[PDB]
Amino acid sequence: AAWKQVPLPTESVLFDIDFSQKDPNHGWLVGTRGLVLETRDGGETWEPRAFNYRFSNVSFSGDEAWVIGKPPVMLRSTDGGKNWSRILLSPKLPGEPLLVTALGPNCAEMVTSSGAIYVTENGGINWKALVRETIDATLNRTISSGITGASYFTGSIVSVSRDVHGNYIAIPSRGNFFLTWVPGSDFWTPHARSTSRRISAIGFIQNDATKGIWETIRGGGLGFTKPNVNLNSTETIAFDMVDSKTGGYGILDVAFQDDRHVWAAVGGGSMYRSDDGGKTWRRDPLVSKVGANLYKIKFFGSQRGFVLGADGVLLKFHPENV
Repeated sequence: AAWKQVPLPTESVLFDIDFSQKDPNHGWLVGTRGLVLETRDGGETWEPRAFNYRFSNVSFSGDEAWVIGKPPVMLRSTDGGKNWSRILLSPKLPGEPLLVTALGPNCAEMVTSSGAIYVTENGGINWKALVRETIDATLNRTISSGITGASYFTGSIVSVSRDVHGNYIAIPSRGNFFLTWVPGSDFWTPHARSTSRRISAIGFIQNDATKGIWETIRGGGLGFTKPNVNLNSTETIAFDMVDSKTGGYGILDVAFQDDRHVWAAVGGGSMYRSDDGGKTWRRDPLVSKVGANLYKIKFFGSQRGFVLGADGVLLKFHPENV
């Protein structure tokens, strides 16, 4: 039994979990309706805590942690969690905070619904922007069959993740294409999708763009790219499509434990598995419960893993059993 559920005292839906670098068993998890829980035994026991909003993510560097939420709210602690400090955000910052990533002492990068990317180096006081050009400024500049032919661009992005070398990947609200940003470039680079249908989710293979990109198509599609893709090249990135075997249910997130073992969360409350890269897929029947929803998978090395779901469902990864 390779996953198994950690019970908790809340009915809120879990959104993110991260662990301190100084004590790798010390970690925090965030959710809806002001949900914040603390761990010091590696995600086996949790106890509620306070600094109420929807908390989107948490991110550690050293012992410094950053949290953001909706409506726009940010907090950090440099104590592992002893004491947290509110951080005011500007109304001319476009969109609302979508992804924070802890970079080091007093350093963090924020990505907003608008696609804007900001770094602070003084613990939240100042935010210097990283991307000169807004996405719709570049979308008004593309000829590669982006949204500018099919749909009009609702100006927000979805499913944004950061690479191990600081590359970003994201998707427009309506899935018509996807977007990437590598450090130093003045704009996101838009890429045409490889499907009939539209894209639902996207990310990097074990958090490294040098191993490729995965995508989830609506109605259960799934594909991966060859390693070493130039995310600045406008020459359409080709995905190799795979038979997810999910039925009509859509994939919600994909996560690699290593090169060969892959896991996926599916709309039916199910959990799918691959042990040959992402090439052939199975549906793990002893971990899938119907009713409870599964939204997100996150590994911390190949021997720590969690799955976050609605109604306070959290599953902890058990390498004994794969």
